[PDB]
Amino acid sequence: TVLHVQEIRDMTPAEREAELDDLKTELLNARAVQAAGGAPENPGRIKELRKAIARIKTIQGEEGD
Amino acid sequence: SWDVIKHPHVTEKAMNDMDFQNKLQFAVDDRASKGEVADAVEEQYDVTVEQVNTQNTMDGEKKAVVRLSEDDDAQEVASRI
Amino acid sequence: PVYVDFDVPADLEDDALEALEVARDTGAVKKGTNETTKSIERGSAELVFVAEDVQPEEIVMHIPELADEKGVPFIFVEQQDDLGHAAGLEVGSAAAAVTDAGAAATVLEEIADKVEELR
Amino acid sequence: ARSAYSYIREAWKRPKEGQIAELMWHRMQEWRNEPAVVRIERPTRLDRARSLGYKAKQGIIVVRVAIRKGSSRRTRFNKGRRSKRMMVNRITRKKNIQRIAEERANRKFPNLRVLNSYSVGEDGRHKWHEVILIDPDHPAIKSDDQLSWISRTRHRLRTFRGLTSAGRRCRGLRGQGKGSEKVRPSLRVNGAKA
Amino acid sequence: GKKSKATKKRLAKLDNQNSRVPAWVMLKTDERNHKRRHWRRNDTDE
Amino acid sequence: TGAGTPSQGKKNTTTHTKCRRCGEKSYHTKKKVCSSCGFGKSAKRRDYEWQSKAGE
RNA sequence: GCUUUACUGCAGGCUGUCGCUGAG
RNA sequence: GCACGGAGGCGAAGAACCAUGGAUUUCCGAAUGAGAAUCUCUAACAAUUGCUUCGCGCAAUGAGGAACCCCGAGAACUGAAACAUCUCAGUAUCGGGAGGAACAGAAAACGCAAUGUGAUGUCGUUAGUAACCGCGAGUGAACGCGAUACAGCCCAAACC
Ligand SMILES: [Cl-]
Ligand SMILES: [Cl-]
Ligand SMILES: [K+]
Ligand SMILES: [Mg+2]
Ligand SMILES: [Mg+2]
Ligand SMILES: [Mg+2]
Ligand SMILES: [Mg+2]
Ligand SMILES: [Mg+2]
Ligand SMILES: [Mg+2]
Ligand SMILES: [Mg+2]
Ligand SMILES: [Mg+2]
Ligand SMILES: [Mg+2]
Ligand code: NA
Ligand code: NA
Ligand code: NA
Ligand code: NA
Ligand code: NA
Ligand code: NA
Ligand code: NA
Ligand code: NA
Ligand code: NA
Ligand code: NA
Ligand code: NA
Ligand code: NA
Repeated sequence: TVLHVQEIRDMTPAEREAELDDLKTELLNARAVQAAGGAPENPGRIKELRKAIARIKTIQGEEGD
Repeated sequence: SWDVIKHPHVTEKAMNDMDFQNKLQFAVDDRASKGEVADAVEEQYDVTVEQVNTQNTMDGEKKAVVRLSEDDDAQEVASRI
Repeated sequence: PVYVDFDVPADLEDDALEALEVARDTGAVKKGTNETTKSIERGSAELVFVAEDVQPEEIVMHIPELADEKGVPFIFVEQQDDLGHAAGLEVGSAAAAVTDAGAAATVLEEIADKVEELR
Repeated sequence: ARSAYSYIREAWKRPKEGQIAELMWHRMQEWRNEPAVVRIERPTRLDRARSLGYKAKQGIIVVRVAIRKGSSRRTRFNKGRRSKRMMVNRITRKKNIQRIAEERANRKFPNLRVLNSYSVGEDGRHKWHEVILIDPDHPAIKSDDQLSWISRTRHRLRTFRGLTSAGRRCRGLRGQGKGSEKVRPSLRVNGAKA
Repeated sequence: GKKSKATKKRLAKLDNQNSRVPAWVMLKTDERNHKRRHWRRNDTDE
Repeated sequence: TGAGTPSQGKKNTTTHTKCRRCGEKSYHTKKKVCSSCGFGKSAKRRDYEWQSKAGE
């Protein structure tokens, strides 16, 4: 959602990796908040974070990095 | 590719170790060695890992008790997540 | 071995091979057991060479007696690849037949004599 | 005129006569010391091989195989049997020794396929046959208009399905007329009666 | 007895399959765990 | 000693276990052979025609 | 299931012969 | 998703959903570096082969599949109102292997004997005929004919 395919392709191989490690971190922190029974959740995102990560990895493959 | 750290293992006991022994507890991938746990943890929170104790849990996952150096403060590293 | 009834001295073999080489250049030679066999049969053969390191021996066993009942002379060579090289081949050869020598009909004719004498 | 080959053939008509008789007496000694399946660089009976399909070409292999002589090596019954089936000594296998030899060779060369085979004699207890096998994957063979047919997928493991030379004869498929009622098109299709 | 890492993973799973169908699933399906296994009355594999 | 109930007491030996190949608790850990799929004995999978009625 | 000088066969043992197998 | 809750989210940046193609595709598994009840130990076509730059460099095999198919191994209950040959039956079952179909196949054929037919399967028939058989019980074709579909070729050798 907040991150579309065009925008991912408009990134440089280095921006995808930077964007990748960024999403992974948001995710890890979402899971930490979740692990702590934290309610300030928004389920639609922890799910989107996974998909966003998949898209970036998909593109990195298509582009050759 | 699998990641080393899965998420913070936050429970009463985990707190006592954090407040009283400067240790952080994590749920890690069971293919990960103490060494890999030590490194990963440092690179993710910018701290100095002094010791790591592991345990293969009856939940099917691995649990690591990571002790930080007197220079780092568990209570604080954990409070930002 | 089973088809070999006499031993040819190293030196004699050399003269023979030498003759064979000049035979391919000056005269005519047949390379290969099949082609050699037909010479002996057609009588166009003057001197036939037979290797002694042939396996299976079947491929050459007939040469001797066939040659005998056809008057054609024959000499033995130890190495199969030497006869092939001497015949001008990049590969070896189990048997060769000098079909009408060349600038060697002399040396040749004499090699036949030396052998007949070698019994 | 007679081909040189014709002489190898002539010799093998009577393997216990003349020169070949002495060669055999010689060879077997070394054979008896060899293994069950031995790849050999050249066919002992060149005329035969070539006649069967052999060519001095890449991907063409020849191998001598030893098989024991005699009837079936059979175990006596361990339960009830009517007299007719209590037999042991006189029972013989329905597959001839040359076919067994072809199968043993083929198993030694999993990638190759049997093309044909012929006999090279026997002593008091062995029987030797030379099997010609082919590499269906080697170009040179794939490109040979006389052997490429064996490259087809339909020919995978010919010997094991009796599509071989001796295979078809052993199956009673020689005759096209009288006698082949229970034979052609296949034994099994005929309820196994030939 | 001494269990291996794999054995432990399996016992872990079996214990997990041993939970009850969550309350919300009842409401979501407008209305039983047939794989309920007691440690005493039942026997696991291996 | 009765061959029944009293002889059932010594049964604390482990033999058949979850097989690595087929998943059945049929891997005989003493023999290292699966009685269900043939693992340890055969590369091919264990199967017989008598596992079903002759014409089926 | 068992027995035996029941009927009929089948392993096994002994023995002649042929092949392996040749010289005087 | 089945799955009708709660919360939250995605979709006109055209989502859901469908078709095709692509990406990802943990461990065990023919399982192949070695070992192991799905894990572990210190670069791997293990093993067997073909080719070979003789180096795993280039390749092959392995295992699966509802049955069908081909090649081997091969019972007994039963029937004969007992039973031995016979029968059940080349069945059940076992070993090996192929394909999308297998197998067979262009006559050392047939032999309505002919001045005739003309590769091979299969279907119908020939026929429960010929033939077998304690000539008991039982067993049991083929040529031909009518159809289906049709297709005929390559080596070895001679001579080079
Ligand atoms: Cl084959
Ligand atoms: Cl007719
Ligand atoms: K019977
Ligand atoms: Mg420990
Ligand atoms: Mg058929
Ligand atoms: Mg619990
Ligand atoms: Mg008892
Ligand atoms: Mg392994
Ligand atoms: Mg009866
Ligand atoms: Mg009667
Ligand atoms: Mg019958
Ligand atoms: Mg007829
Ligand atoms: Na967890
Ligand atoms: Na093979
Ligand atoms: Na028959
Ligand atoms: Na229990
Ligand atoms: Na009884
Ligand atoms: Na997939
Ligand atoms: Na391979
Ligand atoms: Na190699
Ligand atoms: Na009766
Ligand atoms: Na009775
Ligand atoms: Na009878
Ligand atoms: Na007619």
